[PDB]
Amino acid sequence: GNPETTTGGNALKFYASVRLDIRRTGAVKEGDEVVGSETRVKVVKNKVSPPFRQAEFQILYGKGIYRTGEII
DNA sequence: TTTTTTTTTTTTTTTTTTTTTTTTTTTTTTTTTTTT
Repeated sequence: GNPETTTGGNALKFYASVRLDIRRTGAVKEGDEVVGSETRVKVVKNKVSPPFRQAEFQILYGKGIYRTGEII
């Protein structure tokens, strides 16, 4: 299976109406220096719509999440 | 024959019903082969 396991007991995954799984895949670079990181959010549970609808996006330091980058 | 008159005091306990929680990695090992 998957060795990784969250902390804080397992009384929270029953009540949690929706659980995300955020991971950092790559880093965005302006030539040589890094400005942001490539995040990959995966919905591992959901009580309001089908689960496992993993969605990827890029977040820039200071400027926040890159809404425009993913809209295009 | 007539002719009623006045209450007094507490004694005793009886029985338990129910579980609720995980949490943490740890470690490298060993070369092979001259070619003209």
